[PDB]
Amino acid sequence: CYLRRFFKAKKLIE
Amino acid sequence: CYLRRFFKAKKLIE
Amino acid sequence: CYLRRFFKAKKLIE
Amino acid sequence: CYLRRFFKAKKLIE
Repeated sequence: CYLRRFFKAKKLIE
Repeated sequence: CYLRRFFKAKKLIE
Repeated sequence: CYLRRFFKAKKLIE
Repeated sequence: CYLRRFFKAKKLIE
């Protein structure tokens, strides 16, 4: 339930 | 003006 | 450089 | 599992 949070920022730099 | 949005996911897994 | 991080959660519940 | 995401914006303006 945190990926959405850790990823939401990842997609911004991937 | 974005690191905050990106790092915000870093502190979540550091 | 933060409103983005404030109104973002807003639209999600407005 | 989103409140944390929605609220995280709340404490930022309360």
